[PDB]
Amino acid sequence: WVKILSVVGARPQFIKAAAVSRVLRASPGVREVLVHTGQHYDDNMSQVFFEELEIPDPDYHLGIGGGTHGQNTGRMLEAIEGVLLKEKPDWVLVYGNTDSTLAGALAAVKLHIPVAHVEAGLRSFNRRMPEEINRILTDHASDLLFAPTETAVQNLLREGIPENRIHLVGDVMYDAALHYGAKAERKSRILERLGLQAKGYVLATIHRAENTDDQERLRVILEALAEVHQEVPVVFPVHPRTRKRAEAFGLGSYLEKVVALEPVGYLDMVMLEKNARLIVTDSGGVQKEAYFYRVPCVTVREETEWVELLKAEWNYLAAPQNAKDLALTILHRMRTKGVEIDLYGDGRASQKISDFLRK
Amino acid sequence: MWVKILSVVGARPQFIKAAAVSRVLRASPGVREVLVHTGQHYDDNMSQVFFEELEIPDPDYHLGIGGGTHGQNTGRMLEAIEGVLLKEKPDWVLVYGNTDSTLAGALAAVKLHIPVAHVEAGLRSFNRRMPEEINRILTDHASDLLFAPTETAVQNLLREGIPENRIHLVGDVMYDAALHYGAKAERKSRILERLGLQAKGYVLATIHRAENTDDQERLRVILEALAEVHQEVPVVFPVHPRTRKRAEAFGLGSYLEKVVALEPVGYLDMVMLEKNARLIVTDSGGVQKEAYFYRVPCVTVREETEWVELLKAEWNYLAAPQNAKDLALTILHRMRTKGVEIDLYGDGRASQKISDFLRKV
Ligand SMILES: [Cl-]
Ligand code: NA
Repeated sequence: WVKILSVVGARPQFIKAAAVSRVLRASPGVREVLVHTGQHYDDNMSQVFFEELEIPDPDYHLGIGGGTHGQNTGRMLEAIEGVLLKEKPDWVLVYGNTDSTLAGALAAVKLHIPVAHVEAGLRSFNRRMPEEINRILTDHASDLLFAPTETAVQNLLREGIPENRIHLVGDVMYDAALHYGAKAERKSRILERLGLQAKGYVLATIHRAENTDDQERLRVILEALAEVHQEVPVVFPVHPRTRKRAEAFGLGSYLEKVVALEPVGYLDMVMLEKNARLIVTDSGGVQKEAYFYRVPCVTVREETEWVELLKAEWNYLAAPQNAKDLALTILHRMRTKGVEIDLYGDGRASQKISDFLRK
Repeated sequence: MWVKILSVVGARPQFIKAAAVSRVLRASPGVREVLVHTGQHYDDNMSQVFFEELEIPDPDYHLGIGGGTHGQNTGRMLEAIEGVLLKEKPDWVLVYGNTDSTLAGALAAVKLHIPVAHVEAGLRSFNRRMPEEINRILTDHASDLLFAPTETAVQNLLREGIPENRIHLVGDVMYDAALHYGAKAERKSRILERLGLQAKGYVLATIHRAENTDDQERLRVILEALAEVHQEVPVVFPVHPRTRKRAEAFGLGSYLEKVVALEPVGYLDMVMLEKNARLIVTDSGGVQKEAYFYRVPCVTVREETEWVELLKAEWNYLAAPQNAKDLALTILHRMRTKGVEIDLYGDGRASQKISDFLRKV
């Protein structure tokens, strides 16, 4: 009764598509096609990703990437269009806001194949921010806009997109975090290995240039974390670049003052996030995950894209100026929680999307 | 110091718009220009006549792309245009009209953070399945500056959240061009002498579209009507040899005998005939605009036009070809009408206004 073709580029997009698929594959009368724009990866770490996160095997890998925006986008546009002319789907789903997303939407729309944009209406309002142009043009190219927030809805209305193409469904990444959260609790040994209890540690990740490329900020961070560790163990899966910078700056020994690890796989990282007493991070994605698992977050930046998390008191900016102050900030936010309300849907965004598709 | 302004063009109407802008840019200190054509160089006779008569410069680049699907053409043009932008490093990219070339140019530039100005911004049919509608929308939302032809286009842009400070009402550079080529036609074209015609002593017909040329009922209505008009006032009908044979085939060749049926004429000869006609009968959107520019009443043999403003100012009139008697009467009646004396598409100096805005910023 309906053929639904998903275009995905980067890993976040596979995760969103997998969540939607978990609903679509339960729907009798839906045929699904998964088009990956990039290459297959045979490496062990990659195979584990697809397997442990239950990602469907793509029907296509177009192999495109490594070039400029114009080469990657233009080749994807032609190649995706080739697939659409063979598969003739009733719907094309595009996800996130990369060049793959835009290429998928532009390929479909000129063939008059209805396009639905999963994660529509996000705006930085900075036309030069990486994904801002992709966000705007994907949204204006699409037939259905699945917004994660009311702010995104309003963003879309403001640009003259009509209300009847806009549907507030929430963030499928919340759905995915609940699914992987349950699976981690079943499968992950990371807390057993480290000898840690649920709610008995702080998780830290640091990888942004603003922190890792400044000798002074990185010293402040690492010293602050070493001080926090004395009170509550600090688990710090250190990004390899962060490690490299620490070592070059002569800051290596501080990592010996916390539980410093090599990066861990996805399910192990979910297990650490959901069971942390608090998360300290400069990652935008990790800030959202903290909220999804109702774990207080301290963001070691002077700003964040997710102001809604600050307003809801789940997240808290802590610029790394002084090690004592940062440590004390973290220790204090450890005993806070934010507003128990939903910012990004109820974890069932996937069913709401499917409902508008299976019509 | 100076600005490098690179123009992307992909269809003949874009060449005309860019040349009009360029006639101003090249007289203005502090500008270097680069012209990129997405398609091929041609050496047939009619193409050479296009470039020579309409004063179109040979592009600095011909990307040689065309003839494929939307995805093929657009995707290849996007990569190929970007290549040129990385070499030329312009300060501004200008894109024109609303074709796949336009969009490819805008998208190539915007991801390099090269300012884009869209000439002919804000047009909307409000039907996202009309040919160029997605192109219009996406080009508009990709652009840094929007050069709107009408107040309507300005409102369309504001209604999609584009702020007033990026929208400039300049008019339609096609009007500038029509005045340029009109003056040139009056200096150079001898077509009226050649035909023994007097200015305002004839009707011009041009029938281009398949909905008409390929349906024997509609084509008969048109040619039967014209042959009727011809008994009161000469009808000049430059007919493509295709459309001529299509008419011979449907059995209508005696009608082409009655009127002054011609082989295709050159561009300036057509301009000369248009501007000096008592009335123009056409199914071409472009000709409908030229009729208005030259203040010649127009009758459009279709059930619709996009250019509704011409209908509402009474310069144009829809007469779908269902009834030869009534079509002939409509022509005879409308050839003694005029529209409302109003400028719909600017003052004929849209090019100067674009140039002034670009050179300022
Ligand atoms: Cl993504
Ligand atoms: Na609640």
